[PDB]
Amino acid sequence: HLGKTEVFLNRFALRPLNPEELRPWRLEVVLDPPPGREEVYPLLAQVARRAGGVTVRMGDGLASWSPPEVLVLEGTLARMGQTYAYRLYPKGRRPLDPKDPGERSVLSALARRLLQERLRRLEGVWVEGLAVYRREHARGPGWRVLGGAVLDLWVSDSGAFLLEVDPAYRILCEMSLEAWLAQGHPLPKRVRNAYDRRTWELLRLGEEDPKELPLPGGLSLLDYHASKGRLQGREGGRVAWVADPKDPRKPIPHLTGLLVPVLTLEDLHEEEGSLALSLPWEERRRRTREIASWIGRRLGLGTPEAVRAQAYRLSIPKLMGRRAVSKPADALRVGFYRAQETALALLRLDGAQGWPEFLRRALLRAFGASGASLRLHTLHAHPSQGLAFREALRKAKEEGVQAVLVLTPPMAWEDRNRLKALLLREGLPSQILNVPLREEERHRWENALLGLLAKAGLQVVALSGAYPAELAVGFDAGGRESFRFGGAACAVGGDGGHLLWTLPEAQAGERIPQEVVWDLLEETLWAFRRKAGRLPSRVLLLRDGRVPQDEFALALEALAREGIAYDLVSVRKSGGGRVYPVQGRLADGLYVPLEDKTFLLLTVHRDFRGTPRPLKLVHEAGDTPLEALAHQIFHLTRLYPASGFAFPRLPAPLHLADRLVKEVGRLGIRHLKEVDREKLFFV
DNA sequence: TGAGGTAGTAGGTTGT
DNA sequence: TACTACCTCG
DNA sequence: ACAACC
Ligand SMILES: Cc1cn([C@H]2C[C@H](O)[C@@H](COP(=O)(O)O)O2)c(=O)[nH]c1=O
Ligand SMILES: [Mg+2]
Ligand SMILES: [Mg+2]
Repeated sequence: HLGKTEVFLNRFALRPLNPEELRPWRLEVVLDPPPGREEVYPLLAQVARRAGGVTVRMGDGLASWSPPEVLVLEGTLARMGQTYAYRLYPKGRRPLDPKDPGERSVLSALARRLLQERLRRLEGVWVEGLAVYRREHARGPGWRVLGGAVLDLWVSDSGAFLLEVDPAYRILCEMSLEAWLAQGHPLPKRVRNAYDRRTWELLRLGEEDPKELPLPGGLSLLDYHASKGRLQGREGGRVAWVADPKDPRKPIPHLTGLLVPVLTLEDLHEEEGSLALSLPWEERRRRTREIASWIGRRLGLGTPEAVRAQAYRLSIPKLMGRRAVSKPADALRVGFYRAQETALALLRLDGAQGWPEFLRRALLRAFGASGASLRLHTLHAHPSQGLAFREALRKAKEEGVQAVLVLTPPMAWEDRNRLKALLLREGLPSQILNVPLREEERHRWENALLGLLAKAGLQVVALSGAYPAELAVGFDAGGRESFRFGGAACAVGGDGGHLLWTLPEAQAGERIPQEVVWDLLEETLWAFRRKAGRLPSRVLLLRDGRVPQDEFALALEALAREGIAYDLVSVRKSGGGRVYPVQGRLADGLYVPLEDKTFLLLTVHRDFRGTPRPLKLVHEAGDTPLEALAHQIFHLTRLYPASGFAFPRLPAPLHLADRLVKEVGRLGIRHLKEVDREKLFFV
């Protein structure tokens, strides 16, 4: 490292727990009927809530900061239709030691419920769970935006309250769908009932009368809702054709008077105005302090003391094209890290002629600097020819074309997806560049160029340094359906001079089956074997999010058997809180060790962006020092080739894995058979 | 579809 | 998880 | 149901 510094977390030390709070009441829970296996925990949480006071689940029972006599000790629960009778039996009170982890966990849950409960009786603040919104940040015709904070409250091992505070905004609609449309506002993309929290997707807006509309049951829309007594205080307006978010293939009648639009930033782009909800970190730190003080004051918890942590500045990563670069885009001028002779094709959908002179010039320039030969083909064919177009594609692929650039006006989602999938089935990855295009838009088309090159299989940049792991692979799950795709991507070589993806697998949920984890890993090992002519001495395993229990067990045992060292790191995009400099400036490359095997990592930060959200990492397995892992992950973040001016927050293999399973989730996996693993089709 | 993150808005999974 | 808006271009 | 993540 090149310097240890000091930072604030967005945490605050408050008053010590009083001697009553350290000795909570213990209660035994008795349910009739006794719940089933899968009901016990939700029922325990529910009874902890029905009890009242400040009580939480403790093991099979309850812990409370309220004595039992001021609790609702007897009552009834409803759960999925079934009714349960409950009674709570006082079992004395037992001291909890903050020095001990589990007991501290109980004290912390109690603290959280404390925060919730005291927030509940504030006036007149908009409270939503653990969020509190005081000020009004912005208003408008039928809409307003509130400003406040998301909060949390737990217990330190020294026995004091720790308050986490992070400024937050909240968008609220005040008028119904009918009233909303009565202001010249366009149709919102989403909407919810007024009687419950269920939401819909708003499509058309029919003109059929609600008192003469055949509802799948006999009665009409209008008196169907009137029977439920929904439009008594309300008033049904027009007919709105909504659709289920999980079943959009079945339009449904509804009443504009019984709907309330759910407002997003693209429902307020009309007003434009300003609505910048990102905060400069100085302002966010200020708001954090102010809010922390307010909360500590109104809740009788004392004056906040901003907590401090020792941070370490990490070595600057050394990015390489043919020469050293500061950004991946500079490889276009200097040359790529590695380049074979390549053949790119051009597909024009704007009816215009061949290659734009400046794109051609830039490509020739970059390949000249790389000392590699270039072939610019032009696709003289159009998708509206039908299968003949596919024939054209096949001929292009046979002549050595590796990827094609598609110049087109903005395409609709479906047409974009369909075109890319089609090109994929003929083994051709595609880069789209939108066709109102001027040479002055160099960021857009240099990035398009970079993506194009990554898709042809080139490595535009690489890292220079000594790293513990010679192979780094990321795992993620993606897809917007009942099922998901679990996928892996990798950087092979200490330099990261080879980026590969592997064929994903369909899976029920977020957890990736052990066999699948291993198989993807074996594919990446095989990539390494094929490039280096040996097995890697050490691999860095990067999981997006939490690592489900034993998910990597089989793969880790397999690695052990082959004599390959490993590190498993959980990389969490949220839950890391915030970090602020005690000193002057806030820079990235920041490494903040907290617990053992778990640390924070500020990978990316631009001042014109808001406040950075540091990654939270847990070293789940392996014996590599935290500092080395942080070092390599931080540098790997700089290895991504398809973003020429801004580095991703995630290490390249995870970013890649993510875009891979996202794209497979969109297009489907059926198109990927003839696409080379070296070609990053999904960037 | 230019890319990135920070913001927001919906939704989900894992697991006690 | 995945969407859009904002702003700018290590 | 809630948790700490996606
Ligand atoms: C009763 C009924 C309602 N609906 C639609 C119209 C209602 O506005 C919408 C919402 O009803 P709900 O929220 O009470 O479940 O369901 C049908 O499509 N068919 C039916 O048979
Ligand atoms: Mg994920
Ligand atoms: Mg792309």
